[PDB]
Amino acid sequence: IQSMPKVKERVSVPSKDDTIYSYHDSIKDSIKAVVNISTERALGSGVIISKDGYIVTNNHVIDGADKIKVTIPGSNKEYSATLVGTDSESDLAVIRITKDNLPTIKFSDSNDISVGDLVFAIGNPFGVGESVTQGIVSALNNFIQTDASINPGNSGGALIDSRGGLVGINTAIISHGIGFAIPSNMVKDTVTQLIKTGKIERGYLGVGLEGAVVISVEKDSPAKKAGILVWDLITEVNGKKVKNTNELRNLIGSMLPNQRVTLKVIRDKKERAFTLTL
Amino acid sequence: IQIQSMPKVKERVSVPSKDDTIYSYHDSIKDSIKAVVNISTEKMERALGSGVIISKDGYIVTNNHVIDGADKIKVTIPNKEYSATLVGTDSESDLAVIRITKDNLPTIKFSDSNDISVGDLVFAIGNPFGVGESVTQGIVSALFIQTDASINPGNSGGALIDSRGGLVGINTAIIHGIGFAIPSNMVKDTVTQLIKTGKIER
Amino acid sequence: QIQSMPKVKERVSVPSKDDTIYSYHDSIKDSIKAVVNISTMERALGSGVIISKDGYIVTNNHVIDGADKIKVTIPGSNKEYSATLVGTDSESDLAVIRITKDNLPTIKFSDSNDISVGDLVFAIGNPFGVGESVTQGIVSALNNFIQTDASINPGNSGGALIDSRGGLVGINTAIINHGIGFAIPSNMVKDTVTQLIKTGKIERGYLGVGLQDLSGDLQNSWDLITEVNGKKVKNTNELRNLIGSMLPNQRVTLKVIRDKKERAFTLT
Amino acid sequence: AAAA
Repeated sequence: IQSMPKVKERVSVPSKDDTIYSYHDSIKDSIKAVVNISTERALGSGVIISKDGYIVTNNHVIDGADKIKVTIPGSNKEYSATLVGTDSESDLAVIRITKDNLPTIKFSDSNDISVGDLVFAIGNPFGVGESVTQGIVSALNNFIQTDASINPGNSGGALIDSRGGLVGINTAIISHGIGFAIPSNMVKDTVTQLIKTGKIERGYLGVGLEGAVVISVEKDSPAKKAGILVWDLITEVNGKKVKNTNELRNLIGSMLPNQRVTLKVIRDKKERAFTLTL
Repeated sequence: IQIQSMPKVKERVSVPSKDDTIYSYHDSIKDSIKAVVNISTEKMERALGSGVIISKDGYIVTNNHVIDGADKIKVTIPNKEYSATLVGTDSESDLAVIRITKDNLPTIKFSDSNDISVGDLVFAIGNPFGVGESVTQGIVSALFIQTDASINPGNSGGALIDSRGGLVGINTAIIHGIGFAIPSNMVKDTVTQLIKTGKIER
Repeated sequence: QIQSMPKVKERVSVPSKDDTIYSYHDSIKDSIKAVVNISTMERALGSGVIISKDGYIVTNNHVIDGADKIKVTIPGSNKEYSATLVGTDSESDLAVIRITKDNLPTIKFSDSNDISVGDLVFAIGNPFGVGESVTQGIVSALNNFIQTDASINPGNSGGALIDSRGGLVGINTAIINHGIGFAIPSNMVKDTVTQLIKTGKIERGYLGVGLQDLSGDLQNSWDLITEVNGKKVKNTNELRNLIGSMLPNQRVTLKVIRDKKERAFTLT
Repeated sequence: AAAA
C-alpha cells in the first residue's frame, strides 16, 4: 500500500559537448600494477604487491605451469618469475620478478566495504593491454560477489574501489552473471605469511567426502600413525561435533598445527583416537 | 557524404577523486534490501526464488512460477524460517501473493512506474539462498520492463528499485544479457486484488 | 612491506533525495532517434544508425547479408521505409543503405582515438521496430576493436555505441559469452561509409609482395606477379597499402634488387 | 583485391 513521492527531478552526468563521463582517472594508476602471467601461451593475470617484485595471483593460474613469465604493463616485454608460495586452500599464490620501482596496488580494507560499492575488475589477459570491467558489490558473506564480469582474463587480477584501492583478487569459477573475488584483507594476510615462511596454519587432512567420511589416509601422516583407516567417519574433533566435511576442514585449519587433538571415529562402533597434527 | 563529426573531448569527468571517500550505492539500496525475502520449501538447495515485502503485517509479492508447486512455502527475512500461505495467484501477470505471521516487517514503497524512462538507474535485489541479499546494478533498457541488470533465478520475484530505493518492478527470470521485470504500477493493482478477492477477474 | 590505502571515512552516493532519481536518459535521449530497425515485426534482423540527414544508414555486413528487400523503421512514426543497399565491406563487417526521407535525426561521430578504458558508453539498438533498447557499460579494452562490458547482442548488433554525450564511438557487432561485447570504432566506420557511398565498395591497394618479419637474420638492423620479401613490422606495410587506394604514388626502401628486399615504412 |  505504501507508495513513494512521485519523482520531480532527474539528474544525470555532465554530458557537455566537450565533456565525457569516464572512470579512467580513477582506474589509471591501478591498471599499471596488473600484469600478465605467462607459461610455456599464457593464461591469467596478476597484481604487483611489493615495489621489490612480489606479485599475487590465483593458485589455479599457475598450477602445472612449466615456466612462469610476467608481461607487465609498463611498455615492457616478458620478464622471468619464480614461485614463492601456493596456499592451496585459499586459491592464492605469490611470484617474484627481479625489478624495482614498480607500480604497487595499495590495499583497501575489505571489512569496510558494503553491498553496492562501485568496483572495477582489472585484468591483463595477453600482456598487450588491460581489461577493466565495471560493476558493484553484489553480496558479502567468505568471498566477495560482483556483477562486474569476472572472466579467465580477470582471474588473479585486481578488484578495486572507486579510489583505485584493492578490495579483492579476482577468481574465475567454471561458467552465470555473478563473479567472485577473494577479499583484500585475506589476501594481505595470506601474502605476508607466504613471503616470510612457506605459509601453513594447519596439520593433516587425511579425509575426504553423522559427520565427515574419510576417503584417503596419506602415508606418514598423523591420521595413519594414530590409526585412522579408510572409510572412517569423524564425528567430533575434541569437543565440537562435526556435521559435514566443510565444518571439519574449518576446525583443522584454525589450529596452528603441531598441537594435540582427540577425534571421535565411528566405524560401525564409535572409536576415539588421540593424534598430533602435522 | 556529409558526415557530422562531434567536437573533440576536452575534459573527462569521473567520481570524487578523494582518497578518503568511495562512490557507492549502499545508502540508496540499504533500506530496500531489508524487504527482499528468500522463498524456499520444507523438502541449502531448497531455494525457489525471492520475493519482497509489501505490507508491514506480512504480505509478500513474488512470481507465480517461483511458488508453483510447493507444500506451504517457507520464507526467510534478512531471522530464520517462517511458514507462509498462498493469498492469490495470477499466471497471466506471473504474480503471486503469500503471507507470513510477523509484525512491523520492513516494507517496500512503490514508485510510479509510468514516470521511469529508458536510462534510469535500477538495482535488482534478490535473496537467493536465505543466507543474504544479492544486488545487481543496471539501467532501464526498454519500456514488461527491460533492463541490463542481472535477472537470474536468484533474482526472480525480488525487487527492481530506482535510485531512491522505491519499487519500479518485480523481477522475472525468463529461463543473452536482457532481464525483465513487471512494472510496479501493475504489481500495485494485482496484489491489491489478490488480497481483496481470491484472484483477478478481467 | 605491503602498501595500504587510507581508511574509508566518507561514502558518496547518487542524490539521496526522496524527490529525485538518477538517470542517464538526458545523455541518450537524442541519439536514440537516430537508431533504426532493419527488417525484410515478427522476423527482424539487426539495427542500424542514421549517419546523414538525407537518408544514409550504417549497419553490420552480417546483419543484411542475404536479404532481398530491406525495410527500416524509425523511432516515432511507425511507418516502414524501403531501403536500398549502397555498399558492403566484408572484412570490416560494415554496410551502408539508404531510404528516401529528409531531415532525419542523424548521429554525430566521436573520435574513437580519444577514448580511454573506463569511459562510460551506451549500446543503443532498435531490435524490433517498436522502441529502443539501451545497455550500459564502460570501454573495457582498446586497440581496431572496442571491447565493452555493455550488452552487445543480436538486438544491439548494427546499432550505436555512444559516449555520455550521445556521440557515436562505435557500431555494435554481435559475434557468436564472457559478458564482453565488441564494436567497430567510429573512426573506422567514418572512413568506410564514405568510401562505400562514393565508390560503391572498399578499394584497397596492392603491391604484389609477400612479407615477413626479421627475428634472427637481422642484417644491418615487381608488381604483376610474385615476390617474398621482408620489412620492419610486416603488418603495418599491408595496412599502408590497403589504405593506399588504387593507383596512387609509390615510395620504398633499399636492400638489394627485387626479391629478398626490405621495405622501411615512413613517408609518402 | 588488386591495384597499383
